[PDB]
Amino acid sequence: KVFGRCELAAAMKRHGLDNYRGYSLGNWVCAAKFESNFNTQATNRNTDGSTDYGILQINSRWWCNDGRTPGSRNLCNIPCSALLSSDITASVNCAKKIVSDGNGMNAWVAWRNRCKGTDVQAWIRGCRL
Ligand SMILES: [Cl-]
Ligand SMILES: [Cl-]
Ligand code: NA
Repeated sequence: KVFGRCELAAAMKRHGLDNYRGYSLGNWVCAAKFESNFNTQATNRNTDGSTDYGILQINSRWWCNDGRTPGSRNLCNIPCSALLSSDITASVNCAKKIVSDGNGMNAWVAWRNRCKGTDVQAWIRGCRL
């Protein structure tokens, strides 16, 4: 599923991401835009052989099982395929764990490089939230 901007903002808000660990909704929307372009089916193979899955490009090294990332963990206790669903519940539940891991949203390199310090509120401009 390719979400609309305000559509994804509303889903993230409903799932309690708005100001989760002090990160405003625009941070989460910006992160999803540059990780997946709002596409739930996005996948990216990393150099280390792990894969990034779903709207927030959650990685198989620590967070989900794809059965092909040797020495990996499954800390969100989900198949990585669950992160590709049109329903973002699993992606959000797992992102809440990731962002609690101690580095906040710096865990998303695309958030650090493209969202951090910017006018993230622009990402929810115009939305009926
Ligand atoms: Cl957009
Ligand atoms: Cl594990
Ligand atoms: Na894994």
